Amino acid sequence: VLKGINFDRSIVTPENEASILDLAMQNRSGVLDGMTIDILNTTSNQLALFHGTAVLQGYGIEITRAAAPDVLVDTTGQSNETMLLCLTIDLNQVNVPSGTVGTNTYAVDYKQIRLEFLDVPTLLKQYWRDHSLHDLIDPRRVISMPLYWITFGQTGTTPLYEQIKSNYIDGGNSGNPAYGIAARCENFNHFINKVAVQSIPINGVANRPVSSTASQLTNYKVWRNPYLCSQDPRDKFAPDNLVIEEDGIYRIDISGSINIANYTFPASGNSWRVGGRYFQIVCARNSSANNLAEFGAEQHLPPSGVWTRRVLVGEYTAGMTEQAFSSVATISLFKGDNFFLQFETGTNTSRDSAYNNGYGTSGTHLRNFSYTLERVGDLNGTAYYDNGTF
Amino acid sequence: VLKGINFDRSIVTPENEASILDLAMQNRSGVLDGMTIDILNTTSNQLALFHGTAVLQGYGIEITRAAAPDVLVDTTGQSNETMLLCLTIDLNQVNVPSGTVGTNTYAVDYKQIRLEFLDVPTLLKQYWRDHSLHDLIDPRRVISMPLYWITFGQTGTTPLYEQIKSNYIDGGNSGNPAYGIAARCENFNHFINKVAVQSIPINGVANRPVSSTASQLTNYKVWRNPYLCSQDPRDKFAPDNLVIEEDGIYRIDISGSINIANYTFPASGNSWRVGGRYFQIVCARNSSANNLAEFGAEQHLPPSGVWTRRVLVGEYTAGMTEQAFSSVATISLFKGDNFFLQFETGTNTSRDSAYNNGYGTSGTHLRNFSYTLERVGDLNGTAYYDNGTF
Amino acid sequence: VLKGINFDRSIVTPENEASILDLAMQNRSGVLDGMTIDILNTTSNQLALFHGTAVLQGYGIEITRAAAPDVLVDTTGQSNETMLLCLTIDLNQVNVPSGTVGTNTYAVDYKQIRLEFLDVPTLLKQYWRDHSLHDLIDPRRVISMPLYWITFGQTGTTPLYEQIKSNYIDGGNSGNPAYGIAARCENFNHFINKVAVQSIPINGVANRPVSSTASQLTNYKVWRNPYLCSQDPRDKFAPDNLVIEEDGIYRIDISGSINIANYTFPASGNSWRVGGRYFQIVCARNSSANNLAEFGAEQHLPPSGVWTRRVLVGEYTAGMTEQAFSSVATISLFKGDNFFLQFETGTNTSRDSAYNNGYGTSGTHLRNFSYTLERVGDLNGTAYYDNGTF
Ligand SMILES: CC(=O)N[C@@H]1[C@@H](O)[C@H](O)[C@@H](CO)O[C@@H]1O
Ligand SMILES: CC(=O)N[C@@H]1[C@@H](O)[C@H](O)[C@@H](CO)O[C@@H]1O
Ligand SMILES: CC(=O)N[C@@H]1[C@@H](O)[C@H](O)[C@@H](CO)O[C@@H]1O
Ligand SMILES: CC(=O)N[C@@H]1[C@@H](O)[C@H](O)[C@@H](CO)O[C@H]1O
Ligand SMILES: CC(=O)N[C@@H]1[C@@H](O)[C@H](O)[C@@H](CO)O[C@H]1O
Ligand SMILES: CC(=O)N[C@@H]1[C@@H](O)[C@H](O)[C@@H](CO)O[C@H]1O
Ligand SMILES: [Zn+2]
Ligand SMILES: [Zn+2]
Ligand SMILES: [Zn+2]
Ligand SMILES: [Zn+2]
Ligand SMILES: [Zn+2]
Ligand SMILES: [Zn+2]
Ligand SMILES: [Zn+2]
Repeated sequence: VLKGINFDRSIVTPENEASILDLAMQNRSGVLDGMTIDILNTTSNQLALFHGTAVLQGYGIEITRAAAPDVLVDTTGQSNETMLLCLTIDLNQVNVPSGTVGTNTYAVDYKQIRLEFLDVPTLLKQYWRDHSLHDLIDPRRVISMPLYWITFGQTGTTPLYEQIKSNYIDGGNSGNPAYGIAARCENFNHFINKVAVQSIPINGVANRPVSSTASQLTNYKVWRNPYLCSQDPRDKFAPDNLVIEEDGIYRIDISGSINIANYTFPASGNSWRVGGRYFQIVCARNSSANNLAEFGAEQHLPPSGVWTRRVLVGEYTAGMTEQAFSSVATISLFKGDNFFLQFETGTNTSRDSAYNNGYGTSGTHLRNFSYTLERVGDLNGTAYYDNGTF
Repeated sequence: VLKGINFDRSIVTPENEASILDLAMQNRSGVLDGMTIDILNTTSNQLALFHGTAVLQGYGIEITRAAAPDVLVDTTGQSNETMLLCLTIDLNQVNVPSGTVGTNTYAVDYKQIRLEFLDVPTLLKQYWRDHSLHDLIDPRRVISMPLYWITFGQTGTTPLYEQIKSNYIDGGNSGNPAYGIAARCENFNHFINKVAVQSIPINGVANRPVSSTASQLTNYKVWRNPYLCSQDPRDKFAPDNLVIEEDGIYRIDISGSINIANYTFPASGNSWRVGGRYFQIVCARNSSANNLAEFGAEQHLPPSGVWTRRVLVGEYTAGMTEQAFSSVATISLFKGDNFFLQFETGTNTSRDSAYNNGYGTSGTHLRNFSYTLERVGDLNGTAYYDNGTF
Repeated sequence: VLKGINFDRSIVTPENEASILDLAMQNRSGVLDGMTIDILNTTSNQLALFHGTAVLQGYGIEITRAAAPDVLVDTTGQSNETMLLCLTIDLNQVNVPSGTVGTNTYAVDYKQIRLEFLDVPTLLKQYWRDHSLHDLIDPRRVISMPLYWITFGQTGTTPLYEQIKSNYIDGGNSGNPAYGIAARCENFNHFINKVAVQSIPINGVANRPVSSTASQLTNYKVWRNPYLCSQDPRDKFAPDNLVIEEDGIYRIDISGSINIANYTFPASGNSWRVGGRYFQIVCARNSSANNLAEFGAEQHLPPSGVWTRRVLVGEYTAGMTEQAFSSVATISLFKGDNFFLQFETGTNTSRDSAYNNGYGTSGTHLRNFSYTLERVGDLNGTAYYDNGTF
């Protein structure tokens, strides 16, 4: 029959308002405030956390403050292991109320909520990002959110910790928690290597032209939303590749210029004309490597016929010292994918190459280059096949 | 007086939490999951639907599963007619509770909710997209959401069906249901016809240059959000025009290049100089044709002085074989409008035309062309006059 | 201990569902409908307002309609003063219920809600944009929203009024109230002054080339979201500068062309070659002037090392009459900042300048220029340092 949830005679239940809050959170779970480690109250038998608020699949969880320590987690028996400190909801448990709403003594022992240590495979099997209490096909009764990597040493020592920032709704994303900017950078200058195909380093280090003969590796300002993307964990690809953490339709914006651009000089033999040199800037996705996503999670497989390379800018050098470009595209990206940008040109400097024979500031380079990568759409349901291949 | 809705002494009512959920849905109604046709349980007297959840102006509606058929709709008396299967809320009806919250026997016969067949004019007069239960000026008591076009044949046959995808929040738009991408495509190549003004086909078929003498009509990947736009229903305009289904401020992104671009060759007579040829890429809106929107709904009239054409790219060919371009603009668009892109240049190939005299790959063409159209703002209230004219 | 807010045994309270609605409003407070001044029912002793709905930090407030006047505010004692008409929540007050939910006589005198006159410093000390009832560090019990500037004259006269549009969620922003477009314009043409550095007027008046010898100040269509930005209040900077009203990561899109672009003519002395002229289009932020934000509010100080200028387009003129450009960047902006766009080139017209020696349509100018400024991210928490410097 046709059931009303929110109507005059309806009883509005707890799964109901939690389903509403989840919708209001754009189906994102995470710590809204606090819940960071309290090292001062952390011993070799206990792990302390500060007060705060989290939302886990629409269920509001609070660590209350008083007097500190705001909360204590038992670390007895944990040694020489890397574990995940998790906030878990277990709907098989019973919340025990006591006292009364008549006197001012009503309290609940929320046994459905736990702060616990899990290993990586156990967390993954019940991770909120892959499984749901509200799921249609495979509904779960137990769901977790990892807060910290906790590395326990020998018996009698305090452990080492690393915050799981993808699970904290810290800042930059309030209002649109599941979307917004994935990555962005300030303008940078990057020397073009004398090769046909090369990646443009988008992870905060560029090969900056500094003199007429030299370039040097130089940091530039970059930001990444850890919920959406991360720098590649393999050092070979760390300067260039992002790992996508969340499926979706993403917008890629690029702008900059090609400085000291090569071209065939106008001479009597070519009827005093500039001989343009072809170049292209491409964005690329690659999913050949599995388990690149956070916790080594299984990648989300793309639909059959998915794109791998897309031309953002494709043209010839125009005979000017510096030529600007700009491009905006929407592209599908999948959890576990690598994403990168490439500069492509010919290798014959006297015939087809956009680059010259110089080095540093005397050599062809990208100048004032910047990008923004933003999540603008999801790939749930039918969108996976209809929108996911490009 | 000043009334509190959510305060300590307030009674939080059913219209209240439904007004809250509607706000949380960005004022969009639609099926959240399931509610698709069940052909196996569909006869000549009954129409079956699978279980699911919908939100209609903040009211949560559920079709419950058990044992199937999840729900049955009486089709007796319906023959040789095209009807709309609708989910309707009727606040004039009474929801009948039975049993008690003390025993575990509390139930409700939700007479305020109906699954019914309506003709197009009846649905339009009570369509959620144009009328509201929460409306300020004209509050309604009955509101509907169309789910399927149902075409009944002769008495004794099962009917034909077509899903109304604009009313299903399927995928791509979760989190931002009333906004996001309206249309997008992968890069395509399109031959420039030897005319002053022509539309660029944005609907999935381009005239692709394939040889030195020929081009051929070729499909390219395209996606449209049916809630925001649709391909023009008239075959004359189907390759080029979109029909806007929702008022708003939209962002249009375009990028690509003009390949085999024409220019006056540098000769002794012109002092060995390239004679550039002017071209422009424009986006256009046209509202002369009424009833192009879904169901033949009345178009939303634009404010006095509304734009019709906007230059995205306006420049000269630079003497290169291929020249890239990019542009981003925000534009106002109205339900019922046609939206299209045009390429504009002179017609004299030896004087003012950006195109040459060649055909296929030897002729001037758009290369690596793509676009994204996205809804970024609404046109409610004062914005209609202040933001709606451009 | 671990407390559940939304669980089976939880009591869902009034601060709770107000915290939920605030989250659903993207932490924006404002009038959702009505609440505009009623001049017909306004005397020298009373100020009338029409019915409507507002949300103040998740608390729903309603002015009920009946018979009008929908509400009356006592103006006795107010004279020769500019005041702010404010809607205030005071949690120190007691809401007085009467009657019963058994009979149909339950009513509340909401003493926690006031419509009052405050001076600018008092409103600022309890303004919802800077302080919160739900605040972590400094929780408040009293919070206000300014609705109108009210200027009272001599005793016996009706006052003058000006709506505070930043506090009305009127239109353009429903669905994403705290984000969306900040400013946008239609295409305009603007004469380039014969100077090294100049601002591009983004506030609705351009110096339009009209003849071969003259340009004239001409209005063009522009829109600003008053919640996000405003035209500079100082006349010296009014044609060019925006004042940012809300911290965040903003997206700036620009497009247009440089028409009648200057270049060194190809002659036998330069081997029949175009001598390109460097130019750049930059966006800029400046926070040297305090109190530019609405009500003269204190500016939000940017993190150490914040950017001030960013190149959007940097290249040489290519020897064409008209050359197009486009650029998209994300930038951090702070409440109280000035934001503007600049055109930068050399001043020697025979050597390094992108501009020529002509005037009006015979002189170098921006053609088909437009922009969109959009709020795309916040700068709360860690994002302030990680994302706020660029
Ligand atoms: C299995 C493996 O290491 N594959 C890598 C892939 O991860 C990476 O994205 C790509 C970059 O060009 O190179 C290889 O394909
Ligand atoms: C009444 C009618 O058919 N008008 C059409 C309009 O629908 C369409 O948008 C336009 C395309 O250029 O051509 C005409 O104006
Ligand atoms: C204190 C003062 O008036 N400073 C102004 C600043 O407000 C403005 O943004 C800038 C524009 O270039 O000029 C000055 O710096
Ligand atoms: C041919 C090519 O693209 N080579 C890239 C190189 O530019 C990049 O620096 C390196 C690390 O990402 O990976 C290679 O695959
Ligand atoms: C002069 C002009 O713009 N002609 C267009 C044509 O390019 C387009 O293919 C056709 C169908 O959309 O409609 C015409 O109006
Ligand atoms: C050198 C420079 O940038 N001058 C600008 C000028 O172009 C602008 O018209 C005026 C008002 O905004 O402010 C000046 O600072
Ligand atoms: Zn649910
Ligand atoms: Zn996953
Ligand atoms: Zn956006
Ligand atoms: Zn309502
Ligand atoms: Zn309509
Ligand atoms: Zn709160
Ligand atoms: Zn402030």
